[PDB]
Amino acid sequence: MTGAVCPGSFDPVTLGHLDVFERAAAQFDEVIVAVLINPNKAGMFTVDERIEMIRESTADLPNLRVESGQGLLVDFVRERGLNAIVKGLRTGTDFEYELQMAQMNKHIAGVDTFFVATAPAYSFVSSSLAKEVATYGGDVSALLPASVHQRLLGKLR
Amino acid sequence: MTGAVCPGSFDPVTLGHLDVFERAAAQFDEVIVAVLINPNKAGMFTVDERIEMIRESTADLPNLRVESGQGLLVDFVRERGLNAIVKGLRTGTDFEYELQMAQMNKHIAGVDTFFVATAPAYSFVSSSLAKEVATYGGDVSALLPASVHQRLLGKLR
Amino acid sequence: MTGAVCPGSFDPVTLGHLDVFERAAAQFDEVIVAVLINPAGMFTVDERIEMIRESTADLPNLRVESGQGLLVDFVRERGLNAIVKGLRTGTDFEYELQMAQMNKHIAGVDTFFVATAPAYSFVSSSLAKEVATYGGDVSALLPASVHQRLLGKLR
Amino acid sequence: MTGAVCPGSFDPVTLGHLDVFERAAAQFDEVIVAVLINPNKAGMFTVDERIEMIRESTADLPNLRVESGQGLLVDFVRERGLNAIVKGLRTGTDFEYELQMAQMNKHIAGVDTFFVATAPAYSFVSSSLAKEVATYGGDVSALLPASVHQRLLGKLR
Amino acid sequence: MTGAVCPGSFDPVTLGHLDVFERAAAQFDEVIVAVLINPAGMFTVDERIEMIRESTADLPNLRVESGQGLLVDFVRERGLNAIVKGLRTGTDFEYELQMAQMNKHIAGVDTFFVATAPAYSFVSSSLAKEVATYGGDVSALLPASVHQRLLGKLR
Amino acid sequence: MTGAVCPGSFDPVTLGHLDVFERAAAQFDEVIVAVLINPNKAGMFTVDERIEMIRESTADLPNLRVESGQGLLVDFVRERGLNAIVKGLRTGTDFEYELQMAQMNKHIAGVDTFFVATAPAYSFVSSSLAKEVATYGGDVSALLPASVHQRLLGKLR
Ligand SMILES: N#Cc1c(N)cccc1-c1cn(CCC(=O)O)c2ccccc12
Ligand SMILES: N#Cc1c(N)cccc1-c1cn(CCC(=O)O)c2ccccc12
Ligand SMILES: N#Cc1c(N)cccc1-c1cn(CCC(=O)O)c2ccccc12
Ligand SMILES: N#Cc1c(N)cccc1-c1cn(CCC(=O)O)c2ccccc12
Ligand SMILES: N#Cc1c(N)cccc1-c1cn(CCC(=O)O)c2ccccc12
Ligand SMILES: N#Cc1c(N)cccc1-c1cn(CCC(=O)O)c2ccccc12
Repeated sequence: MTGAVCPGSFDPVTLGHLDVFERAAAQFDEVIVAVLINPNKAGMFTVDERIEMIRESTADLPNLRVESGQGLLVDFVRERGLNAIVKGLRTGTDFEYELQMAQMNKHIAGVDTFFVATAPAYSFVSSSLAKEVATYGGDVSALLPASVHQRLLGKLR
Repeated sequence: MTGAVCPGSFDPVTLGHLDVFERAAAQFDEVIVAVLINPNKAGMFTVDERIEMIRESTADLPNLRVESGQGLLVDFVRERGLNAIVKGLRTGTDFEYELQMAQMNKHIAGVDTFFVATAPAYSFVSSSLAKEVATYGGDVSALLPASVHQRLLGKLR
Repeated sequence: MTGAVCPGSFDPVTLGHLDVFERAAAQFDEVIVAVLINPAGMFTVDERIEMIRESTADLPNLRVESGQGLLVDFVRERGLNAIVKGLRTGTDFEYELQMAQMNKHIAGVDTFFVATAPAYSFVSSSLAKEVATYGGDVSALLPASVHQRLLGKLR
Repeated sequence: MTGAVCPGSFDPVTLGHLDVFERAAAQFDEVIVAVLINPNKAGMFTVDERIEMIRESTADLPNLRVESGQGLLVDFVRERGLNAIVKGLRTGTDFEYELQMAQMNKHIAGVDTFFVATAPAYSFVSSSLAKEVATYGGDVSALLPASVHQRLLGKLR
Repeated sequence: MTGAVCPGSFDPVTLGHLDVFERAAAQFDEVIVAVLINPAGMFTVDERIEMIRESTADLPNLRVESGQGLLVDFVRERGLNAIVKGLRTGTDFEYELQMAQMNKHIAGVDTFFVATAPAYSFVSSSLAKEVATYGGDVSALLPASVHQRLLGKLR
Repeated sequence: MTGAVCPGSFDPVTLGHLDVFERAAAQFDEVIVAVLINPNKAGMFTVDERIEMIRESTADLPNLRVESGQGLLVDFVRERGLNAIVKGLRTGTDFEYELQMAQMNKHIAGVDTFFVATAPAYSFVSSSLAKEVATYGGDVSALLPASVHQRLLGKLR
């Protein structure tokens, strides 16, 4: 039984995220996408909206499921019988930040972290920049799943 | 079912390598350590020596095996019915270099790459620096497995 | 007719910015400095524009405008499709590469970068204001005009 | 004669900080740990608490003392007749940021800065990440000196 | 009359290089690609020049020359004082920043950088030759012309 | 008795190096510049020529001396009763490389390493790029001490 948790805000999920989901699900028996609820910074979409968008985008991934996440990530992972985190990286600076989190998580709970490199096409894509561009009328449709873009237009009106 | 190839020169294997082997073996059903040889440049250790040093320090990992090869890594991977590479990284610069290799490998063969962050204790450990230090009589005993240190001193004398 | 937009907050413009303006102006027929209305800084947009105008008088082919909304819209609505910006660090490059690739994707607008002059490697609007606030001498890092205005803003 | 100031928020002091204090004290005749306070943003610990935690874990360093301050660091340094700052770095990004600060400080006041590389064991340790992990109940006991860990748990409760 | 020199070994030219050539040509009146005679590669300087010429036919304001000696001399002896180059990584930026600052110091020649297209982030002449040598398909990373020539060089 | 060894090829010494020498000598009781002899890569200047150029450039630094260095650096340091290395850094990548060497040197011998950031004016200066530029007729006179530039012109004819 191999498996990993894929944590993030996914506010909203982008094609960069989806590519990582697919690639994780291709190699692990089970993937759990954890949608992290931050009571301090409530973004654009509610946690349930985010989960709904990820489920529509990952309909063809039967070994991937989506749940809301709260509290300490390594607790979330271990309570579900798993011992691994998986995440995508775009830049060296991403790696620096995530290496520090990864080493902390392994230190405090023995949970390991696996990274994959971004697909070239999505190296500049992020939820925050996509939202910003869309807010000022820019076309981010090629960067988001179809379901997401429609929902995004709805929020902006 | 799940499986990954862990590639390198391993000339010689270090504790940093072994940590990554152990962590990969804990997460994939099988791991193949691929000792990749350039047939036109010998290292310090012969291929048989490299493999023996790895085997002697991985005896407790039942789902790990060690094989040598040359040429395209993605051919080594695919001929074994696998589709994943696993590698450790120490720095953001390592990430930039390995990201380019991973994106090339996925492009030409559809093979994916998973990275793990170095254990903190081994952030400064490399085969090349260990050999250089040992060449001038520095004590690298704590950085190498027992199967390696004295063999190394033997080469140097 | 070649041209480029040089975007930033410029709060206030420093000698580092000015060096980039001069270097852009030397290579493009037309340069527009876009002062980004980002509505919480020290100077008003109009104050920033004036300070830039004062220190770029020797550059005949440069003008200064306030900017709001999508930068790529600002650029294209003025008939251009190049952005020019200075970089100090590889980290700056990473951040700016993402914006550059986004801007090219959504609008076909390209971005050209120049490396900082060695002398201005440590100069930023934020650090200059911070040091000046606690009484440090930043006169050698700002246009003579800007330096007087900064003193006034603090008193 | 020789002396340096080691500046920071130390909110709270970690083992990574203490390692740098010890290493600085071994190389300069005197070291002053400067607890720098922003009078408009409180941290987790009061200045007196911060200083007490540092003192309790530096009792074996006879040439180290601890003082608080605010405003320009170079004024703190020069008013004590010193001309050097000493700081630890974990990453190349830390270096880029601290290089800009060091060059500014030498420009405005002629004060120089000396950097040391983190101990490998503490590469992932920061006050902020330790507080964040502890807030959600993660075990950070091995990352903080005895003078700190339980005081921290006390704040969080 | 604006212009820039785009220097490199181009052994061989890739789609990553070509993208930069096209983007430079769109913003400067004149672009000169300088093929650096570095006298040990795969193609001769003349072969490299021809391959570049073949794939830049649609760019009226671009020409290709061999280059030797100081780049800043090459640039200034042709009446220009700008270099243009592409970057993939922050590490590229660090390396190139040092050359750029050196070149500005010794000769007053400026350097403009552009960010790689996302699609070509992993593309280099060296990696393309290496993969092709061991039998990998790099046809999507090279100009159609160049790709045929590379196959020939290996057989 | 504070002190440090400043190691390098110094082939030839540049104003970037000299700035670091001056700043080290301003803070340590004793500085020893170690001119590293590499039997594999013999550069432009002999070790004795390099030592001579450094001595002329550091004539006003009475607590700095210059010696040839061979073999393991931490042995060189410790045999002279010192326990510290000092070096200058220009970029984050410099820091990455040197952090690894620094951690190795502290691991194998307990010798510490202190870094300073380059002066802004010399951030692009290196011996190798200076030699290359000068070789093809470029003016590197503002980047080198006077004595060095004269000697450099001599070698190029
Ligand atoms: N966007 C994006 C992206 C991309 N374009 C390419 C590669 C990875 C990602 C990625 C970013 N994050 C963090 C953002 C968040 O937490 O919502 C992830 C979290 C988990 C898995 C993947 C990602
Ligand atoms: N040494 C080291 C090391 C470390 N200390 C920490 C983290 C990863 C590694 C590591 C380096 N390589 C390069 C190949 C080679 O060295 O021969 C790997 C290949 C596979 C798995 C791990 C590593
Ligand atoms: N300060 C500084 C600086 C420097 N010292 C050297 C090189 C470039 C710059 C630079 C920074 N920014 C962003 C800050 C802002 O948005 O105002 C620029 C925006 C446009 C052009 C140049 C810069
Ligand atoms: N934590 C940590 C740490 C570490 N684990 C390793 C290396 C240096 C440090 C370190 C961070 N800071 C920032 C200031 C602060 O945190 O309050 C310093 C200030 C002075 C000396 C050392 C450090
Ligand atoms: N390959 C590649 C590439 C890419 N895929 C994306 C962006 C830039 C480049 C690029 C690399 N170099 C240096 C290699 C050489 O000297 O031949 C350039 C020189 C000039 C212009 C562009 C490049
Ligand atoms: N050149 C240069 C330089 C600069 N411009 C600014 C800051 C530091 C240096 C510097 C480089 N190295 C390594 C090169 C060598 O070993 O010869 C040093 C070794 C010791 C002390 C300083 C340096």
